[PDB]
Parts: sequence; structure tokens; C-alpha cells
Amino acid sequence: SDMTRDGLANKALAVARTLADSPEIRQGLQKKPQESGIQAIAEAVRKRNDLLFIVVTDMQSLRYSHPEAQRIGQPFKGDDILKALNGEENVAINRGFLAQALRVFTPIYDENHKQIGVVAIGLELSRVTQQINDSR
Repeated sequence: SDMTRDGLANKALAVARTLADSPEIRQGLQKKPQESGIQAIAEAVRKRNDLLFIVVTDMQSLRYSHPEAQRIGQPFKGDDILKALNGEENVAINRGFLAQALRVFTPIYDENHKQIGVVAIGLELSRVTQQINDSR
């Protein structure tokens, strides 16, 4: 929620970027959610907190990644991408049993500064309340 707001924004944007930066990526974009290969940005899943919906999207949003399977298939017309899909930063809250979590939005360029896809990163949240209450 709050804590993730600032560091997940930065901390998860960057590790999500090491793998969203690999090659399977532009090639995942050449594919869709259920057949992509979001397992490497998940390399960002591990470094961040063993959890997240670290998603790279073809031009079709959807949590490519997530600990729970059902929260994935939901996100759509979320309108948060309407700004990123076309180049723009945006963050919003999701709300499901234990799923209460924050997520950021980022755009993908065809490699010409031309917006063609979006990178979202949702922190499922949970094993963190303690740290979130005293420190933040």
C-alpha cells in the first residue's frame, strides 16, 4: 500500500527492468499473457519479496505473474494503462482477499520512443505488515 508506493515504484521498476530488459521480453511482447515468459522479471519477484504480479504486457494488460492464480485474469480496462499504454506513469490499488496491494504502471517502446506496450508491477502485500507499520 504505502511503503510499496515509493520503493516498489523505484525498487521494483529497476529489477523489473533488468529482465524486462532481457530478450525474451520484446519477444514476449511478440506473444500474449498465458504464453509469454514472465518467469525472468520474476527474477524481480524473488529480489523484491518472493511475491508480486510483475508483469510485462504485450499490448494487452494482464498480470502475467502473481502468487495467487485468480487475481491475474481480473485486471482489464483498469484505465490505469490507458495513460501508460500510450506513454505515461500511473499507480492504483487492487482489492481482493489478502490481495489488498498497490501497483505501478510503465510504458514499453518499440525501440524508437514509440509506445507499444506496458509494464505493470503489483505488490500482493502480506509478509510485510509489521515492517510497513513501524518504519512507514
